[PDB]
Amino acid sequence: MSSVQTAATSWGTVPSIRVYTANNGKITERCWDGKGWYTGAFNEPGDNVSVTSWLVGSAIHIRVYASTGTTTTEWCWDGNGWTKGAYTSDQTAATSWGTVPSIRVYTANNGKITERCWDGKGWYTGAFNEPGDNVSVTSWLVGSAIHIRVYASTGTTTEWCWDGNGWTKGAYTSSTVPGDQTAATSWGTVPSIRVYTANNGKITERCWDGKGWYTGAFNEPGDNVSVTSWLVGSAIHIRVYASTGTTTTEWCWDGNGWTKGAYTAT
Ligand SMILES: CO[C@@H]1O[C@@H](C)[C@@H](O)[C@@H](O)[C@@H]1O
Ligand SMILES: CO[C@@H]1O[C@@H](C)[C@@H](O)[C@@H](O)[C@@H]1O
Ligand SMILES: CO[C@@H]1O[C@@H](C)[C@@H](O)[C@@H](O)[C@@H]1O
Ligand SMILES: CO[C@@H]1O[C@@H](C)[C@@H](O)[C@@H](O)[C@@H]1O
Ligand SMILES: CO[C@@H]1O[C@@H](C)[C@@H](O)[C@@H](O)[C@@H]1O
Ligand SMILES: CO[C@@H]1O[C@@H](C)[C@@H](O)[C@@H](O)[C@@H]1O
Repeated sequence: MSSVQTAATSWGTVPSIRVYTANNGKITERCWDGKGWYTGAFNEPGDNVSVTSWLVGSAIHIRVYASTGTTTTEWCWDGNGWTKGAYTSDQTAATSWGTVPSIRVYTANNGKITERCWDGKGWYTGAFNEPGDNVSVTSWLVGSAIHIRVYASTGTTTEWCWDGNGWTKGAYTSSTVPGDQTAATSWGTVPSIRVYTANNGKITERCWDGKGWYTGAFNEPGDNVSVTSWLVGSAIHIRVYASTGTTTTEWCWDGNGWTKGAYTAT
């Protein structure tokens, strides 16, 4: 493959970060807990990976969706070892909210994106069905109400929007190429959204802050992209993991331009 494929999540304000990399059929994990990157416990087969996580109090819960073929296995971290989850259904994208939690997993397969849903009481097939060869997702809560944005790429990236009772076509536009791969993050209540697109070896960034999409400052090489972000008070921090070949570079936004991070594969 022209590059490894990554997925990233983060929690708290330290923060802790976990980056999962699929390389030649194996997924491994690099970890940050404030004091240097290190190799994590996670090791499972897969050509494709997505991740979501949530806190209950101080306890992290992580779900990693590892795909080989149309067989996607969910791996669970709930404080004591990676365990096999109940998910059944590929390129995937995952999001979660609340503390139950609710999870949504989107799978692009043979040009179609479909959705699997967990609301505490088993997996079911969701209402979402849209064309796409590649999918990314982000979501946010506004009080009790969930908002989901799915970025479906075919031939053009279309944004699909859930805001309480149905999927609607969003205002997102970009300049894309066939085969493009995206990653998305969001923060606050407006919200702000950032969508990163890898198009023929270049990653660019489209931005929403409440009143239209604009082209962001991020511009770095890569065939594959993942992203995570966290707030410290009102200040956003973003980490973008850009891969070309087996080289993954972390790019950092901490309020004052994009800078190179300490991330290594080691
Ligand atoms: C303490 O263990 C580390 O952190 C956990 C939350 C997991 O990411 C695990 O794979 C890693 O080795
Ligand atoms: C309690 O069940 C476990 O956690 C849920 C949040 C889901 O990830 C499910 O597939 C997994 O088996
Ligand atoms: C209530 O409907 C379910 O949850 C929503 C948040 C969406 O994920 C929808 O596609 C799904 O069927
Ligand atoms: C209000 O506008 C809708 O929600 C925003 C958060 C964006 O996702 C935008 O593209 C979409 O049309
Ligand atoms: C104000 O600048 C915009 O927002 C920042 C949080 C970054 O996403 C940057 O690339 C973008 O152009
Ligand atoms: C302070 O260190 C910077 O931020 C951390 C949260 C990590 O993303 C690290 O790789 C980066 O160099």
